[PDB]
Amino acid sequence: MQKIRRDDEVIVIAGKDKGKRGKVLKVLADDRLVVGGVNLIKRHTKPNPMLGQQGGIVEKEAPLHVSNVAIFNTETSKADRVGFKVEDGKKIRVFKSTQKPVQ
Amino acid sequence: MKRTFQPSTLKRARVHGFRARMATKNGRQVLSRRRAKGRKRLTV
Amino acid sequence: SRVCQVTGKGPVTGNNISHAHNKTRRRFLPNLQHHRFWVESEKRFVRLRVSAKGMRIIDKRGIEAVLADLRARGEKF
Amino acid sequence: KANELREEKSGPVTGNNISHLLRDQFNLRMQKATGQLGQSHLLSQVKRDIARVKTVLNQQ
Amino acid sequence: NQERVFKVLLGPHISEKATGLADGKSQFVFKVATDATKLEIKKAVESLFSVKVQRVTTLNVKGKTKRTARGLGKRNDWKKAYIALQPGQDLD
RNA sequence: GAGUCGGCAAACAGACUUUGAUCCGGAGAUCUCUGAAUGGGGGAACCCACCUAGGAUAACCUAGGUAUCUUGUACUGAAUCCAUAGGUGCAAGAGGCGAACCAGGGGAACUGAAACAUCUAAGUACCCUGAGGAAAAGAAAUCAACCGAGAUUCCCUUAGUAGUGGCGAGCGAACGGGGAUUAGCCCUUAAGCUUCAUUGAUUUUAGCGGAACGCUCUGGAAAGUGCGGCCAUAGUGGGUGAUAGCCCCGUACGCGAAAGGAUCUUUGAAGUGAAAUCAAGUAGGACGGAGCACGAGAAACUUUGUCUGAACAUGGGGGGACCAUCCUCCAAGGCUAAAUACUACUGACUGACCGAUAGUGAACCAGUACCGUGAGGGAAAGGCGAAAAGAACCCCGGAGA
RNA sequence: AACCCACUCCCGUUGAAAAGGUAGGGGAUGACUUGUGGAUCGGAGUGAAAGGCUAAUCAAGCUCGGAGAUAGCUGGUUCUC
RNA sequence: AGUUGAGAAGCUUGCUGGAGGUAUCAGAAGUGCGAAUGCUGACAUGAGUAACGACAAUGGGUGUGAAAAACACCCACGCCGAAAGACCAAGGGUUCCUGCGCAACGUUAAUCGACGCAGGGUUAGUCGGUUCCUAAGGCGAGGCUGAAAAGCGUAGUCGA
Ligand SMILES: [Mg+2]
Ligand SMILES: [Mg+2]
Ligand SMILES: [Mg+2]
Ligand SMILES: [Mg+2]
Ligand SMILES: [Mg+2]
Ligand SMILES: [Mg+2]
Ligand SMILES: [Mg+2]
Ligand SMILES: [Mg+2]
Ligand SMILES: [Mg+2]
Ligand SMILES: [Mg+2]
Ligand SMILES: [Mg+2]
Ligand SMILES: [Mg+2]
Ligand SMILES: [Mg+2]
Ligand SMILES: [Mg+2]
Ligand SMILES: [Mg+2]
Ligand SMILES: [Mg+2]
Ligand SMILES: [Mg+2]
Ligand SMILES: [Mg+2]
Ligand SMILES: [Mg+2]
Ligand SMILES: [Mg+2]
Ligand SMILES: [Mg+2]
Ligand SMILES: [Mg+2]
Ligand SMILES: [Mg+2]
Ligand SMILES: [Mg+2]
Ligand SMILES: [Mg+2]
Ligand SMILES: [Mg+2]
Ligand SMILES: [Mg+2]
Ligand SMILES: [Mg+2]
Ligand SMILES: [Mg+2]
Ligand SMILES: [Mg+2]
Ligand SMILES: [Mg+2]
Ligand SMILES: [Mg+2]
Ligand SMILES: [Mg+2]
Ligand SMILES: [Mg+2]
Ligand SMILES: [Mg+2]
Ligand SMILES: [Mg+2]
Ligand SMILES: [Mg+2]
Ligand SMILES: [Mg+2]
Ligand SMILES: [Mg+2]
Ligand SMILES: [Mg+2]
Ligand SMILES: [Mg+2]
Ligand SMILES: [Mg+2]
Ligand SMILES: [Mg+2]
Ligand SMILES: [Mg+2]
Ligand SMILES: [Mg+2]
Ligand SMILES: [Mg+2]
Ligand SMILES: [Mg+2]
Ligand SMILES: [Mg+2]
Ligand SMILES: [Mg+2]
Ligand SMILES: [Mg+2]
Ligand SMILES: [Mg+2]
Ligand SMILES: [Mg+2]
Ligand SMILES: [Mg+2]
Repeated sequence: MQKIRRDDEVIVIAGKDKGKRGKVLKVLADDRLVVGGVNLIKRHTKPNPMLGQQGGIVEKEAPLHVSNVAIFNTETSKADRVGFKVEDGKKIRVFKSTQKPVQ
Repeated sequence: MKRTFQPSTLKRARVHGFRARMATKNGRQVLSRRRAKGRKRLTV
Repeated sequence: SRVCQVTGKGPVTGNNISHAHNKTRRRFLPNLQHHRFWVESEKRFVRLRVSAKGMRIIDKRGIEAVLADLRARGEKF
Repeated sequence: KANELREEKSGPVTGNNISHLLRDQFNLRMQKATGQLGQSHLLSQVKRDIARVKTVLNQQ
Repeated sequence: NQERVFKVLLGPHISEKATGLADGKSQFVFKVATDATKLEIKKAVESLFSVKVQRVTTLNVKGKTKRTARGLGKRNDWKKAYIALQPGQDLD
């Protein structure tokens, strides 16, 4: 249905920060993913009006494309493609290297 | 120095209006031709 | 229009050829006059414009027969 | 919901129900004109709830 | 109808000319529905505020027209009613 | 099946829910005023109403109805004794719009002829009226020469040939061959076609699963340099920070429907075809015109505006003036699928097609802005980066640029 | 005199104005001038008649089709040997 | 920039550029512009030249402001007064009023504005409409006339 939900933990392939073990926070609609901890950006933002403040340079994460991460396996400890070879009452996300269901 | 256009509204609607064009038979063909080109107005 | 109520004749068109073949258009109208016809069953005159070829058919078929199929094509007499 | 309103709620019972939330629609159009309405989700909610009870009064 | 009373009033119209109007006089400016008569808003004030009103005047407002790029823009026109009450029972 | 509140558009608020929330398909309910617009009028998006029942307080509100014509149908009844016109009440159908296609009604001129009248252009442009998803046409009073062929429609030849033509410009057949397609039924009343009741098949409006890769260099970033391996009914698709069969979506394949939509077919019903009964003001004839390739020409044949007029299968009419002999068909009543023409709209593909002065007038909020009293005319306008990371902070300046 | 009209001179002609201006002129109770609303249209209207006017266009408007009309007539026709 | 061929032209390199290119030999062409009073955008010469829109007329002060011949107030001069003043009908369509501004506009500058952004602002039994009735004129059930479109017109109902 989609290989990557919100509450998953992944690793990064082919980026500025490759091999970084991460964890998905927010999934966008143009299949771009904000991974918590990686791809840091800094924005020169004016301090806010209407009795607010922002101050200066504040970090946040910039999203990256869905083809550049994969579901991490923790039994060979490397990236693995996932699939739906097993379905009996629901399409269960199952690895293809070992045919074992993800959690 | 009378120019050729002296404006009104009661004379404009009775000659060029919708119920003037729709009454005759040539004018109902003026409506379909001007509609099918795709003009926004159809009634000047 | 110039049609008949018995035979169905409308005007046609043709030419008006001269002695050097200068073609020009005209109309062939049919002869048709008003006339009153006595019936017996309704015992009254009926008036309807017919041709001279419609006068010859009324004298042949009869008035009650030609009035019948005039009604049986759905017309006013 | 709609399964509640089918559940043995008659013509007069739901017919009195419309005149209840027309009050709640009126009071949310008076507070919006003045400066006291923060719950903007309530304003677009009773429009989608007068529509339900008008639907079930044509299907029996 | 049982309805149609909860439709003809869309709120007050407090401003500089309506604040001073409700104090020196007793006249309250509402922003009535787009097509309402002088009877069916005489009833919707006696119902929804339990006060007796003597007489009602109305007027129509045209919408102001903006002119930016990609055409013109016509704001929504709307009606307005001055509700002149009794000298007692200033409403809420 | 886990995120969501359409786009230009973008922020800050308020929020909804693990299975039915957005999202996608089937069916329904609501559906303001205009418009054939249809209760009467109007300057289109406005005004004034009646009537019936149901409620509601000197002021109303829900629910319906209320146009003309064409048919049918009960009631009513003028001069007029009867009884027709006429007038009401009800039932059924039509009206309007749409690009091309088809059949009919009406029908030009420029231009060719190195001028121009007959003739061409041309029964073409345009204008009306019809109907259909196709229409029309069709079952021999047809062609052939003493041989024979048997409905129509369409393509390729006969052939630019015989003819026609101020015998000028030009216009132009048939007979016979080759193919596409393959039904003929009735006036003693028929196939067939409609509309429902029917039993199965076929797809159609949403979907689902869907094979196989590692290390190493340079680089901002590897799909690339290297070194190997695997998949295949999937290897020249798209896109991912640069060139990817094996990263992502897809593809070859396999399965898919509560419910509607049709298409073939089931076997019934109601119809209808349908005009009654083998064809009379009909064939032929005489002036005047058209259509036949055929511009009165030895001019046959079909048509109809005016005027006339037969034989009754021992009859009739055809075989290009006309006449005798032979051959071949049954006119004046009807019904018929297929091969065929077209695309405003759909979907899948495909390109020795375009790449923002090209391709639609229009990649951009285009029939818009603007120009006209109107009909009508009608433009110019694409590109930061892989990602907004779209420049905190300081100095000059009007506290700006 | 308002008002309608246009006889003379000069200025203007890229004008303030695609027909004016400043000075002077003619009619000014009538074959008058004018406001609103209607009627007549393209080989056709209107005309105290000049071939004048019919939306700054008139010896027969404007617009869309026939139509890429016809031109023995002008103008142009692109890299090398 | 160099260099090679009779020529059309070819070849190797310095910088800019930041992702596509086409030996060789055959095909298919919307296949090569200086000129058509050619077409559509850009920029010149004229030239910092003519003009800046009636020959009713302006001169000080005080203020604001980054900056006053033109803005506000003050004092004094001028000009229309059968209009250069008031008001209805058309017609226009928010130009009216107040905060905020001055890049563009306004034939110059602008703190000013009929100019930008944000708010505000039109109260009717008697005034004008609608409602009632008609003039010219329009449409016109039935009805006559007409190849078809359609034309004319009675009852009628619109039209100040
Ligand atoms: Mg001729
Ligand atoms: Mg009022
Ligand atoms: Mg609007
Ligand atoms: Mg009507
Ligand atoms: Mg009506
Ligand atoms: Mg029709
Ligand atoms: Mg000629
Ligand atoms: Mg000629
Ligand atoms: Mg020739
Ligand atoms: Mg010639
Ligand atoms: Mg047929
Ligand atoms: Mg037939
Ligand atoms: Mg024989
Ligand atoms: Mg046969
Ligand atoms: Mg799948
Ligand atoms: Mg796959
Ligand atoms: Mg590719
Ligand atoms: Mg790149
Ligand atoms: Mg690929
Ligand atoms: Mg990889
Ligand atoms: Mg027979
Ligand atoms: Mg004959
Ligand atoms: Mg014969
Ligand atoms: Mg013969
Ligand atoms: Mg012979
Ligand atoms: Mg273009
Ligand atoms: Mg370009
Ligand atoms: Mg005057
Ligand atoms: Mg004088
Ligand atoms: Mg005098
Ligand atoms: Mg003369
Ligand atoms: Mg003129
Ligand atoms: Mg031609
Ligand atoms: Mg030409
Ligand atoms: Mg590429
Ligand atoms: Mg060229
Ligand atoms: Mg050039
Ligand atoms: Mg040359
Ligand atoms: Mg210049
Ligand atoms: Mg000079
Ligand atoms: Mg000089
Ligand atoms: Mg000078
Ligand atoms: Mg001046
Ligand atoms: Mg004076
Ligand atoms: Mg005076
Ligand atoms: Mg404005
Ligand atoms: Mg102002
Ligand atoms: Mg300026
Ligand atoms: Mg302003
Ligand atoms: Mg009246
Ligand atoms: Mg009248
Ligand atoms: Mg009539
Ligand atoms: Mg009439």
